[PDB]
Amino acid sequence: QQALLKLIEGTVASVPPFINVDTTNILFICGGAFAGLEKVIIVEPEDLIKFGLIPELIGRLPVIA
Amino acid sequence: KLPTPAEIVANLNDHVIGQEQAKKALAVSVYNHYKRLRHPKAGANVELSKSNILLIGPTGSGKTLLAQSLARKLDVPFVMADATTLTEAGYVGEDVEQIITKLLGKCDFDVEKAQRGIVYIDQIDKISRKTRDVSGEGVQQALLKLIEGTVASVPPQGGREFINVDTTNILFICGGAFAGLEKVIRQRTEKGGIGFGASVHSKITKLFGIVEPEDLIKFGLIPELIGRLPVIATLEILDEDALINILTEPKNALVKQYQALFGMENVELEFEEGALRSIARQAMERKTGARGLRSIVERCLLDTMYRLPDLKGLKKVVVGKAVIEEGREPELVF
Amino acid sequence: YLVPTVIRAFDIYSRLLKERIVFLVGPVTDESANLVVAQLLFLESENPDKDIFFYINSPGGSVTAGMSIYDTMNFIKPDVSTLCLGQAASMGAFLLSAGEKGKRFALPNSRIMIHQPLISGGLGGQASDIEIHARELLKIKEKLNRLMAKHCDRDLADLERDTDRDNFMSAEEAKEYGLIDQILEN
Amino acid sequence: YLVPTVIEQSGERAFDIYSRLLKERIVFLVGPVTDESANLVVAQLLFLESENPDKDIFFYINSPGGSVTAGMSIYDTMNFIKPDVSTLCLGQAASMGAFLLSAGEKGKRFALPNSRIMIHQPLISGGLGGQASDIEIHARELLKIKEKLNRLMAKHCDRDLADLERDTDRDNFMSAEEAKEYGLIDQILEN
Ligand SMILES: Nc1ncnc2c1ncn2[C@@H]1O[C@H](COP(=O)(O)OP(=O)(O)OP(=O)(O)O)[C@@H](O)[C@H]1O
Ligand SMILES: [Mg+2]
Repeated sequence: QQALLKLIEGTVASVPPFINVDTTNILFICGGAFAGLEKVIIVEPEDLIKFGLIPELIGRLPVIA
Repeated sequence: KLPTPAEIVANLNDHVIGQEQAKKALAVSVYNHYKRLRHPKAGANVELSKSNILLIGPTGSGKTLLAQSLARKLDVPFVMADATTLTEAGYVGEDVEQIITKLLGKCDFDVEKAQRGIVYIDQIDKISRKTRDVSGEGVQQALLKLIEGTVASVPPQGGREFINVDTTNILFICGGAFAGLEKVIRQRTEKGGIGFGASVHSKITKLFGIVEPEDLIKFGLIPELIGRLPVIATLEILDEDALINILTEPKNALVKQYQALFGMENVELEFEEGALRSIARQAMERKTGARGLRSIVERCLLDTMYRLPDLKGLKKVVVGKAVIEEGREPELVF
Repeated sequence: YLVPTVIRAFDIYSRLLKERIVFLVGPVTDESANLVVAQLLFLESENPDKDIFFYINSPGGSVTAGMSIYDTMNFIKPDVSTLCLGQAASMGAFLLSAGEKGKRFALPNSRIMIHQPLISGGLGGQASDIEIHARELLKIKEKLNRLMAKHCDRDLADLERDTDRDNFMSAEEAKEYGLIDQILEN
Repeated sequence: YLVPTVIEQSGERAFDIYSRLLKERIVFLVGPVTDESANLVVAQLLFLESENPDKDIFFYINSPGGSVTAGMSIYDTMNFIKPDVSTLCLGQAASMGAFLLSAGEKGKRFALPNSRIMIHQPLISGGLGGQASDIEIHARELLKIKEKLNRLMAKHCDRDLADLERDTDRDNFMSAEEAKEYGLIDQILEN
């Protein structure tokens, strides 16, 4: 999760074919079968934090579908 | 000539709201950075060392925005580094000299300019101690000699003769959210005791504001790295009022960003003051910092944004207080 | 008994201690009294300013054991609020009345009983030994009535009458007497 | 007895089966009501209120009776805490067990079809020795308890105090249907 924080938002990745890739403008759709989240609970960050995600990653995924 | 620290903060003010002390600390260090670089380097003149900064603050407080906002007017090479990709020399991952390679690339490998640049190292709290700690303490140790003046040996501008870069005058700004740091400060400042003879002691912004090396050592940073970050600047946690200003005051305020999207159509987007406070309050409760403001605005606008490109004749859309507190539609003005 | 575990995993009593709730359940013994003292000492340090909630459901017990609790309650800085559950009899009623004035509670159907002490220890041996133990018991009797009278804002003469034989009181009668300050409902 | 261990899916957490059911807001009162068994019920009721003041608590009763003061600590805790306490009779609810069964939230008092519910006046709340003056005191206290229990029972059952005084004179055994007609329970579960 910590390594992903700076990938989801803008960084310049060193990518071998080195290629400098600006990820600022990449749209990320992240997801998963958070079954334990129905138990914790209309998902709110409070539930995701109790599930086990770090607030720094939750705040970078502002839209919950 | 050089801009005064007040001019640097004035420029930071267009992007960052609050954190007056963090803006001051950065402005003064950068100003001193400039002065050091135009200081005579020979003769009876005293050699000048540098003061590096550690930014301690909560999630969404503006640490990275300060660094990015500062960069807009620095006039020296500036790079955003990331500590989560660093490992020890003998392991998979990036070595600490990779930072210099990035700073050096920003100036087209003009070394004299790279040696005068400023480095922001994000995620410094992620290499704390708490076998061979390859991606933790091992990185802190590797950075000791990069932050203090060494000669980095980095690849050339082509494919893998290496370039010798003297890092003595490169200014380092490190920072991160030392999430577990408040408990340590409370343990040190509210020790007390148990039992009769002993005496028992009374029980984010306040705690960070009193941080000392003893806390950072117990947190997980090594004394040798703490002493190389002589200036500790702290960012407070944004409150309900700060989060309202962040919706409309900044040059890239959140509301302004959406008004622009609605402005690619022919529809004006307006928020009521009751909505702005309701948004700030709801966002504050999410414990993600200013970032929580985006979730609320995306939420309340989702259905009007869905319809907007298909609707014809709409001129203005108003987000009232009710639209934030209740599942209401925004008022549509045709 | 199996003590449930609640979520770190606590047993449910350690979980309630985390909320500054100390239970005195059943007879007051050296061991049960020392656990209360250990918990009271521990809580004072965790926070000297916050109230401690001392839940009492006890028929009585040893006077010296109850006095170790009593002196600990009075010594430690934080107020000790007392609540009567089920019953507070004998030293249980004493410790109930010993709570911080204004913070002594009882539940509506609780039973509070006050009485003079019984044997604090047997009276065997020689008449000289029996005299000594009779004198010590009378001193304890007077000490308990005096401290009760202080707790209740009553005259020592009133407690001497009222503790002569087992004096059972409803929560309302205990409130009128001065053993508790309030009766909880919701 | 060996209490089985069960695994909750969330990672995993291992519980004894009673702690697992407490997680579902199920509190058991099994066997005699004692200071210790009553205080565990109280501790669980207090804990569950903190976890969620709005959700119902399910209080499963399989008890022959026990101490009145111990049962009253449960009773007052049930009435005090915000969440409704639903009561279910398994096997039997006798004496204070029947009292606590009837003490559940009106409309949420249940019994299983073949359960047995028994109501009666209290026995000795404590011995009556010593001098005639001491015996008088304890006899008076027992009568006050007797009246208090009949009065609270009559309130629970929507009956006259005079009816409970007749019916609790000697052990009054009731089927789940008779307890429902009497007013001790609201419903009988089948499936
Ligand atoms: N003090 C502030 N003033 C204005 N905007 C802010 C402030 N703090 C946060 N923001 C907003 O939050 C968003 C992200 O902020 P930023 O990148 O500084 O967080 P961060 O420092 O990276 O947090 P973390 O340390 O968890 O990574 C930006 O849109 C920014 O405008
Ligand atoms: Mg950042």
